[PDB]
Amino acid sequence: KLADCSSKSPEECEIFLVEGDSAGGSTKSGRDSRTQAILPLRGKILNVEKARLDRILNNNEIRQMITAFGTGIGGDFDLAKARYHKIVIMTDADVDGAHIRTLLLTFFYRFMRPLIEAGYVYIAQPPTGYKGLGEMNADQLWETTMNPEHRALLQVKLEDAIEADQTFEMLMGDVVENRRQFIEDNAV
Amino acid sequence: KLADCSSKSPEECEIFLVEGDSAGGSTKSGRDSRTQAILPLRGKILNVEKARLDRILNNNEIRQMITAFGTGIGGDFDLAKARYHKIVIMTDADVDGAHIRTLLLTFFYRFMRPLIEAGYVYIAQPPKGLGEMNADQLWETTMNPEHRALLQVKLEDAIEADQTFEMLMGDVVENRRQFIEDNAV
Amino acid sequence: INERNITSEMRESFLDYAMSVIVARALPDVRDGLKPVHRRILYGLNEQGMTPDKSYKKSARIVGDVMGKYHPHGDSSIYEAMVRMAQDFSYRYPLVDGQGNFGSMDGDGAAAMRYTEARMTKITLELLRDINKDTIDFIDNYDGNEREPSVLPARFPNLLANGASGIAVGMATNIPPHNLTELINGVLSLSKNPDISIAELMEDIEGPDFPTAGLILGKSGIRRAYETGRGSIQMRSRAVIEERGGGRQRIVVTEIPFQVNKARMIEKIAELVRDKKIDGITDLRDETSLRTGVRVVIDVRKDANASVILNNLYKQTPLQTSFGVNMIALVNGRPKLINLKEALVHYLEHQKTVVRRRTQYNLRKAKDRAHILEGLRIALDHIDEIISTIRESDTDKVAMESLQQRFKLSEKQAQAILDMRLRRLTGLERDKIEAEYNELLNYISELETILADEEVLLQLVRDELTEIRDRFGDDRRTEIQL
Amino acid sequence: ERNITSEMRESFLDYAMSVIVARALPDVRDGLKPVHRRILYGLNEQGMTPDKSYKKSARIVGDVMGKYHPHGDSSIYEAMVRMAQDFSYRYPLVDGQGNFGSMDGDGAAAMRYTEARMTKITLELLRDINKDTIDFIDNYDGNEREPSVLPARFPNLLANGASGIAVGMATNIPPHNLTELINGVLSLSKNPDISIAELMEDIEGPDFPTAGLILGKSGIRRAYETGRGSIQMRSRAVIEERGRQRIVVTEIPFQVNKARMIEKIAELVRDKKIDGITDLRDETSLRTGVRVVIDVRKDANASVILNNLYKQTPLQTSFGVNMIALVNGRPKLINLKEALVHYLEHQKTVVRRRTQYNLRKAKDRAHILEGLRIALDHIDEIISTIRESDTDKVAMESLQQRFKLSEKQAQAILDMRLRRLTGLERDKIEAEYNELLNYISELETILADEEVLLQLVRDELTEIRDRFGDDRRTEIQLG
DNA sequence: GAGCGTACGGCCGTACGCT
DNA sequence: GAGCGTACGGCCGTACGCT
Ligand SMILES: NC[C@H](Oc1noc2ccc(-c3ccccc3Cl)cc12)c1ccccc1
Ligand SMILES: NC[C@H](Oc1noc2ccc(-c3ccccc3Cl)cc12)c1ccccc1
Repeated sequence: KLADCSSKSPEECEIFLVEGDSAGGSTKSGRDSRTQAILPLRGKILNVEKARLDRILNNNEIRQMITAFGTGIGGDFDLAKARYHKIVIMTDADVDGAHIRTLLLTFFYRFMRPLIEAGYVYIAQPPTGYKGLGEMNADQLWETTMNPEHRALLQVKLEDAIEADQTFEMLMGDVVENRRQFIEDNAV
Repeated sequence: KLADCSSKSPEECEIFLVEGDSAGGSTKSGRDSRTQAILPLRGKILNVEKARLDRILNNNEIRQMITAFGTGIGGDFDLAKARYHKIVIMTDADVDGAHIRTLLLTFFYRFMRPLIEAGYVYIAQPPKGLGEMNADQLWETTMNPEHRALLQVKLEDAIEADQTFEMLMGDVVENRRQFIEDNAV
Repeated sequence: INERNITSEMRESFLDYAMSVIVARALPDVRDGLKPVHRRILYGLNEQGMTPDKSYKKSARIVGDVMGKYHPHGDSSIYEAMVRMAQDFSYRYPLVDGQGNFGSMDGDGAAAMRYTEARMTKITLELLRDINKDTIDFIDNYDGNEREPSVLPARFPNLLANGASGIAVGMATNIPPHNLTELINGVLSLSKNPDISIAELMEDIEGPDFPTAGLILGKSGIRRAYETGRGSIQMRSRAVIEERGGGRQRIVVTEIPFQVNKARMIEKIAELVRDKKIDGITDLRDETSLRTGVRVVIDVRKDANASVILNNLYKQTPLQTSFGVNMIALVNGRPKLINLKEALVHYLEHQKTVVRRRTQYNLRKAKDRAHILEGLRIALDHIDEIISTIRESDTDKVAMESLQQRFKLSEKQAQAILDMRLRRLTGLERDKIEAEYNELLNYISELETILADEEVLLQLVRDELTEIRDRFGDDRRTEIQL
Repeated sequence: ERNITSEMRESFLDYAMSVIVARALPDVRDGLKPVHRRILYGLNEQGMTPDKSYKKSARIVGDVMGKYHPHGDSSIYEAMVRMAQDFSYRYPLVDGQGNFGSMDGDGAAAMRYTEARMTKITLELLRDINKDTIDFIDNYDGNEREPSVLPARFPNLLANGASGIAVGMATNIPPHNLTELINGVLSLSKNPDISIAELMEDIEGPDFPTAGLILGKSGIRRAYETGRGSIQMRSRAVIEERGRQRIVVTEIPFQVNKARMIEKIAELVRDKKIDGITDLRDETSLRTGVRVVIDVRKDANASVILNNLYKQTPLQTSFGVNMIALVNGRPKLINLKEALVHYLEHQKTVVRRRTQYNLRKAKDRAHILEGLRIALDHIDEIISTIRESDTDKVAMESLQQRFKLSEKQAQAILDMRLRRLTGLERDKIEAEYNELLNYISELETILADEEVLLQLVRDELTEIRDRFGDDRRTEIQLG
């Protein structure tokens, strides 16, 4: 499912994570295939905060991401074996985009924290009002979102590791009451 | 995908072959589940006249039909091990119905000829498709032994039958094209 | 800096999702009982006048129209939501009239949308009645190229009638269906006594009424659910023990619990027998048919006590199932856990609003029309002068000014007279205009009486609910054993 | 009781005939299969025109499946997608927004994701469809009217081409250059007895959207003569310095899958079945265009490796011309000239019928205006007649009897508004009436003289050629 | 051959909370 | 437990003729 770039120099390579083959195809047309790889996922990914480790390692989407990055996970994680120095989360401009974004960030923070620390995790910002990236044309998707000359990536910065541990456990954890409390407190 | 009947007496049991789960569901509701089984197929079935034997025996729809009838095929075919004494082809009243009907008849004639000889193969006559009808109406017109109108498939001339299957369903295009031009109205 | 704090990104991203799932996906509005996708389907049926009198339209046509104009999401999400509204075993009062394979109780799905056709049910007209009389607020659709209704008029109490189940974020909803007759008697009782107790309401509303019928064990769960919005209700299959000949008995099941899959439930029983985990069952057949209705037969061994086997089946299978009531709906756009009385109060308040606004609108339109008829009367009564005035006028603008000046007419009345057709100068037409004008004056007076006295308006709500109860009310199906 | 032979012959014929005349073969007139025609007509009925904004594909497919095409959503959507691909259709008929696939054979995104409308040239396919130019027929359930054929104001069968697997036969017609085609039709329209050879001075050969090369005029000639011929297509490839060389491919043959073609080359190298290739990259980008690079070992001969690649991969492919289309509802193998003749004859019919229709409508309107003129000229009497009338029915009879009016004219006068009795309104009516009489006379000139029609057709074809004509892409190499 | 392009078809993953 | 019901998604067969 990975459409890899020609360059084997990680320092100048970047991988784009997209919601499906819908966005996958539009992206593969738009991209600079010299330095820009594409891994299309298959919708909602496993919530690793709730799931047991057996299920996580057997998950096909989790496996493809580990293989693509080539860093391994947890203790065996090796930042120098990284195959891209920019992992770009490019989810649609909608609410289910925001959910797949929180689910991926939960995976990166629990299994590849040093990737976030190194500043290798970024968040693309497609212009709002198209349905998703499966609804954009490749010419326009390149110029706004993927072209290093005009694009606006957000670099994910981890400031407080204690506050981060509490936030992932509250939003993505199995305890419903803390999550519900957070929503009521922060509603509107 | 087989919804079998309760009775294990083949002499009074019948199986209905339908185009998909569309017709499958409507049929399963309409039927007398005491004596009427249903095998929903998955669209166009393999043309056994064109296909190699390896592919035919590995085909999942061909396998399910062999399993359902329990007679086996060719030389090992045993009419007495038949699990139904009425195999009813119930395809839609359209052109793609007619095609799936010719494809099934080609399978029965090449692999289970004695089933046709014994008069166990029938053709339902729904009054656009029956995948679009309700179960109440599908029962009363097509499946109810009190009011339904089945056609029993009768094999008269085996030589003429062998030539007709080879011409319509065979790999030789020119004989098929000739037949169409000749019989076009 | 294009730089973004991971904590900020998580909190704002997750909140955007969570809030959206709560107020615009999974939870129904307390007023019309509808989630967005349901509302958009019923409104889409109405905008393409797919009404009960007109013929069934292809589902793919309906799903395409709804997805294009109102609901920017998957065709499967829309079609499956429409299918459920059409299943007489899912919806106590079906809102969609389906033609073809819309599934069965055995959990075989509906045929694909290419295969099925659909329209409104007669009762869905009551959901939409007066949607065009400024009774509910419209809002822009997702792309701003269309107007969609924020809520339906809902002239019957649909949230409780049909019920609702929905997994949201931080919360879910599970509301059982009810008997429409019982509900409307409940609302009438409440509309006469604002201070009515849950206990008094339950003399009208005995408990849930599932489309699949069956039995509810006791009033404890029902009471707790209507008191607090949360309660467990024990549902049970309608089963009897009968002689089958040779002195041998059998258990016959004719009704199963709500949302229980018949095919799956039988497989659990066959699996208990296969695995020798229940003793005495010699055969298991599903004799269900459109003629007999639901009929699952369990043959019992000659030695064996059938009543003991039935009690074991209840303990060990979905033949007895709990319905976990969790009455969460949107009230002023926020999720609230509501008791039976809050749900009925919010509904009655919605009706008072709809009928008041309808009356205000009817009065507006009637007055505008009465004003025009006054102009037409003057024009017909002095038609010879009107013609000369218009003939000596060079342009429409001059004729408008001359008519207004000469006959003391408004701009609206002068426009109406210039738009009048020659066929309106016949003898019968002058009488027809004065007939319409006199009826209009009585109607305007009737409408003003309603807006003047809230008790008159509330009585109109009561009367229209009663008409719906008499036309659509039906017998209880689920027996509540005390 | 049913004879197995009778059942087979009648069942199979029903299927076969249906696949031939109503699925897989295009009409010779508009070049369209049923599914294509129903999509373009569906776009037109919901006024999804180039000027208006893109509508969701799921909305379009639903409407088409509901009203015209009672078959799978996938069959409809994929047929619409292809019409929108600039690498499939030489003159795209659908304007797509989103992922409508690539040359690598990645599919279009699902119909929930994409939006679509007409292309400016699809207006020419539909122009005058509402002026009784083509016969309408009942749809499958009899609840709707659909067009049997489109006006097709440009020759779409040859322009865009067509491939279709039927029963007993298939079709394979390559796309053409529109400019060359229209020059061909003009030549034919001046000389009914024109030779294929003379037509080929206008129509050099196929013109694929993907460009590339055709080897020789032998295959092309045989195909245009007889309706059957093999045409050898070849990738545009050069050898260039990289002191090592490389083969660069910038254009591939028509309907060849880029991703698959590269995999065949990699597979020949993996399986040591071709000698000398040291690397294989696809440097294609939307900015650079198509660019497949094949690195050659130092002091390996690159020309030999290129000739081997042509023999052993789809880098060279044959296009098997089999020009079968429906003529008077029957499949016919047709030569280039039959295809152009049937098209020109369709145009003569469409323009004649349009003119007959415009005349009909103008005369009906002139008749109404004659009634309004009489009514305005005796307005005082008209009013009294209507006022003394008790019902509309009596007024209609009185007006007809008193003023020698038709039922249509009396209806028009009863429907006339009072604002039409002002001074400027009488002049406005007589202005419209006089212009109408000139128009009726212009239309009758066209119906009277078949040659006057032809001269008009020339000018409107020339306008289309000037707006839509474009350069050849496929080079045809002699020898 | 193996794939072109309209047709007949079908089957699986994930989030979310509560029983 | 597992599956309820709106949401994000994906993957496989068959006929037909021609080269
Ligand atoms: N009343 C307690 C609680 O309310 C909420 N839970 O989550 C929420 C998220 C958002 C809002 C909201 C508040 C203000 C404005 C707009 C909005 Cl959208 C309210 C709640 C509850 C939940 C479930 C059941 C019973 C009660
Ligand atoms: N016209 C030459 C000849 O015709 C046919 N071949 O197969 C056919 C099947 C059907 C019909 C037909 C006849 C009457 C009405 C409607 C129909 Cl569809 C005609 C032909 C031909 C042979 C070979 C190739 C191309 C064309």
